[PDB]
Amino acid sequence: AFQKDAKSSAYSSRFQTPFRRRREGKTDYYQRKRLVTQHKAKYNTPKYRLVVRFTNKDIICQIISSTITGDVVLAAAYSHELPRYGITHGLTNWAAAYATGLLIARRTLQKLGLDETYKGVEEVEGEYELTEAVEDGPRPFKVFLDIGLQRTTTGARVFGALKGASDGGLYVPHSENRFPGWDFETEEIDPELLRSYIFGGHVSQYMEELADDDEERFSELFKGYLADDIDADSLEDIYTSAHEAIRADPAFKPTEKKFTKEQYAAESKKYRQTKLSKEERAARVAAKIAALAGQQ
Amino acid sequence: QNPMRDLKIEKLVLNISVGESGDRLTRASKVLEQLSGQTPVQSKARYTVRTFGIRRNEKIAVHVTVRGPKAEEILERGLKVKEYQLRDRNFSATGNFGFGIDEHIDLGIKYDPSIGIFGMDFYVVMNRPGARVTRRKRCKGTVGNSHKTTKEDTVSWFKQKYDADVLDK
Amino acid sequence: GKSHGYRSRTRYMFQRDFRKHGAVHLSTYLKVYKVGDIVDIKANGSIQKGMPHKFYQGKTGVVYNVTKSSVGVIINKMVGNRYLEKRLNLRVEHIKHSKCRQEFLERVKANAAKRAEAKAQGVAVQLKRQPAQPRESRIVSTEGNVPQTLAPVPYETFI
Amino acid sequence: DGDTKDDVKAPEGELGDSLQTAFDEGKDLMVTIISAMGEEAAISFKEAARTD
Amino acid sequence: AKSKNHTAHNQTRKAHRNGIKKPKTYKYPSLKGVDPKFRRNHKHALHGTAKALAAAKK
RNA sequence: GGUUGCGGCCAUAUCUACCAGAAAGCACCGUUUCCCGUCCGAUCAACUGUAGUUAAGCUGGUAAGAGCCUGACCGAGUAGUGUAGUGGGUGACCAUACGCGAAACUCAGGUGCUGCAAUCU
RNA sequence: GAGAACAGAAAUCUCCAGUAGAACAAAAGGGUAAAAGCCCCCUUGAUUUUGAUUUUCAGUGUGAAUACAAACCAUGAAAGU
RNA sequence: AAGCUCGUAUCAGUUUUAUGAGGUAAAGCGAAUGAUUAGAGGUUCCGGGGUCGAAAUGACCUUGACCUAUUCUCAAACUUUAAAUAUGUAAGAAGUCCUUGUUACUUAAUUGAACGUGGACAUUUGAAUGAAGAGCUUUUAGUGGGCCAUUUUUGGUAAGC
RNA sequence: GGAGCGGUAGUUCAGUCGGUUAGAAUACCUGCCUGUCACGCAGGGGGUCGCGGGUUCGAGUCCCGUCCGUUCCGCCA
Repeated sequence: AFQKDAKSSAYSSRFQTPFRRRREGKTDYYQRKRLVTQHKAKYNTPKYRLVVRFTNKDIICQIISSTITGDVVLAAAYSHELPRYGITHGLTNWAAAYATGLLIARRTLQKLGLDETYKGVEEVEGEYELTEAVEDGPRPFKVFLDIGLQRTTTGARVFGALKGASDGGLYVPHSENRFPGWDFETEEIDPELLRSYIFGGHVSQYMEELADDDEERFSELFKGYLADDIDADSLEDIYTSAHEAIRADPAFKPTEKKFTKEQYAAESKKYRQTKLSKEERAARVAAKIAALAGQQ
Repeated sequence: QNPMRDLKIEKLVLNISVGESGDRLTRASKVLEQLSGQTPVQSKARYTVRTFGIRRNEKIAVHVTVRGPKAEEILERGLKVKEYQLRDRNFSATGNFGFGIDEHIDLGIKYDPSIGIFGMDFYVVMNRPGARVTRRKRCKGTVGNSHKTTKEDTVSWFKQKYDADVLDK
Repeated sequence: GKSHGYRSRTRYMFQRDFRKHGAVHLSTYLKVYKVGDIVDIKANGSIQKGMPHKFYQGKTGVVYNVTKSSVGVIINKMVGNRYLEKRLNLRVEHIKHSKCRQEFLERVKANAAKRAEAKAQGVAVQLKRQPAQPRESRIVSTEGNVPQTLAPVPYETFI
Repeated sequence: DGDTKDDVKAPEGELGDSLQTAFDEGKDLMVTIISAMGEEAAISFKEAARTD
Repeated sequence: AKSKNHTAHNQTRKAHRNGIKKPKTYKYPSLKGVDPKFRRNHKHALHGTAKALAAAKK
């Protein structure tokens, strides 16, 4: 709208631009530095970070360790791959996040070999307990929670993702207070509420609450569930047998794709336009002087 | 060429500048409270003046940010004191507007003589859905020129519902 | 009176340099320092903790000790008659690697290869860097490119 | 801030006598004193004109 | 008594008479002000690795 | 090749004013019982991918645009400067030999590249 | 910059622009933008034992500072600090 | 001055090749910071003094700040840019690689880590030139009022200041 | 040729160096008294705290410069 305030020649010339990953607004550098910087006496020994991000209708979770060329992934795990584990609808919720975390844990440590040892907890009773130390035998694999920008509050699915991670074998150090059902008024964890949360108990209770409150909103939501024959008291058991679907075979089988990269290139390049040349530009300028200036 | 590019009220800020601290301000705070349904906030004087009478950081005025269907209610009944007649100014060049009124009594409120009389400032602020862009934490952005709230467009939107009179020079 | 603080006469030394303000970029921190490696010391005003003294700006020396977020560097300061060997404790942000040393190491790497090649040839190398030898006897070519004769140019006002 | 400390002996001062005289007439008596080396006695009388 | 206050004159010419003798370093440098932890570890390492060569190689 | 998450370098990437975007992707967008947090479900929280878009965002293109960059026998061997002279000059300073060597200006050329993992007619 | 009763050069509010033209206890210079700035939350690391180091230097002191250890704490979800 | 330990060491008031740091001379200000000469065009409802009008978010002149594009000029305590001269460090045996031992440190991991036995690679052993030896300790004298010259330069009108 | 000091209603001065306030005396003004003026009685106003800039929630007092006036030194030859 405005060109009276005027981003002038002078102002532009002496403008410093941030970093691209900050100019998008996607990477907190102040945090990132503090996170990734290794204790220099360890040398090349890398620091691994459990990246967890939540888009609208996906969860991304990836262990990354850095290198000055660019930050290299150890392994990745997504929520939209949960279909072949047996969870389809309602897939970016707290329980789903937990599941994703679990998958990433069991995956990375599977591919690193140890898995057999350091199975962690496999009760999932919602108790605050970390990956222990096996006396006589290798240390457990360590990795730190990278949130990025997603704000920290008690109850967030960020923390579900951590819970899933830690329980599934990977050492992520953490305090309890930001898991759901932490009593703020006195240092008293309730594991049973947390327990309920882990298997989508909040969601199931919500479904129960739309029995006689309203049943058009109920139809608006949960449409897929109605289609697939899913209901309240089945829900807690859906995540339960699906956890063992991870703990037998978590091995990452990628999609069949169909077509190859060249085909995709062929598709894409049709729509996006190329640049130009100098000659073409000069011609256009000539046209513009004919039409506007010379006036036919 | 108008599917998502719709228009609506984002929020409405009801405000009362009270020339001193303490009693009057507290009474105003009660006033806004029961009108809106939300409990208000109390702003501080940014610097010393003396000619007004106020000084540095004195807790001077009060306001409340109202949103949703609930703001529309108050806009209606309040807009009826000016009687569906605004001005050619009042609408800013950013596609927002406002109208000041006096006597809070003539918009639902009962007098109740311990309270008193206080004039109000309505400043309504507009948007097109998509203005999550600026206010969000992650992946902040600037809103493009074609999707901005202009003055003229806002005036049109106002005319179209409410049967509202723009009027004046 | 006279003044000699820890940052005496350092207006333009620790200036942050034009349009490169702030946000300590992250290559810096992942550059891995081994004991007994040569390092240059460009101080960095955008970090205050673990700073060098003004004297050591631009000065170069060997790393001796490592720690959590810093490195012990030794330098030969000149004082009175002699060289005295110091022991600094610079934070990693003020340091970069010696490019020259890296270059040297690469040269050494090539040297071994050259020696190996020579061996499969049957000895005789000549591996040292000789300077610019006084360039050889050659023949030029006129053919088309004739001596384009010049002259001196006369004095002219144009002012 | 606090109303404690009647002390301060009342003034020896002849100027403190006009204060002694003008008290019954009243009107916000604002009277400075000085603590210099722990010695404190009334120095000047002053009164605001309003404050209501 | 306005005497000459300071100069650095004819100082370099003193300096170069004996002449900027360099530190004269040794292999096995002095581990003084090297990380305590590291020093401790190295100690034990040396104690061990001596034993290996001493007991075995005979 | 596009697109996402994570990046390295940090504007050849930023800004101004416009126009294009199929697939998926994000993206906006629906809702507040629970965890959660606000003067306010705007923000952040959670719940739905269901109710709707490509209008914005993001990407790409355009402009004898700003800016930025890159080079040029472009200015210009210009200033300026290390070395020497019982060199010139009343001096200020200047020329000479051995060397070293800029900035503005002018012209032309460019307007992100690229690594890790995933996914897309 | 554009707007909102009393409201005016200025009192409160709201949007737009805004590379820093502010604010950082105090001189001046640096440094700082999801910040070292402002608002909130919880706190004593302004703690204990003794070295090593840099500065001014005679390479003594004093002061000031830096990197560490060994404790015991702080806060944070954590990386850390 | 006394020597001592060795006997071509590792060094050199130096260049070369390489790579660092610097913020001065220059330059720059139609680039920030300030300092400043001139008009042009805009601007005001958001400054006054007039003429046209009972008044007007008035018809029009005079200035006054502002804004835009241009202009002449500048800076020890201004700067995008940026020399020359001086300056740091490397030019390998205390090296490089191959195998593998050490540990109370560190690693998810006999991964790293520093230190190693063993094996290779030497007469261009890894730029120039020079080395009336190289290194090393003792002790003690006098000294601690300076001055002139080239160029750089501060006060000062200037001075054999 | 330097050092220190002063700065306010129309006048003499406090206030002021302590920063979120300008007081006394006289003069001036009004009414009253009085044949009329003085004296008195009862009320009232009047000072951008010399000027300009800066620091400051706030400057009249805090810092710097002109500006106009008062002081101190001018010794040994």
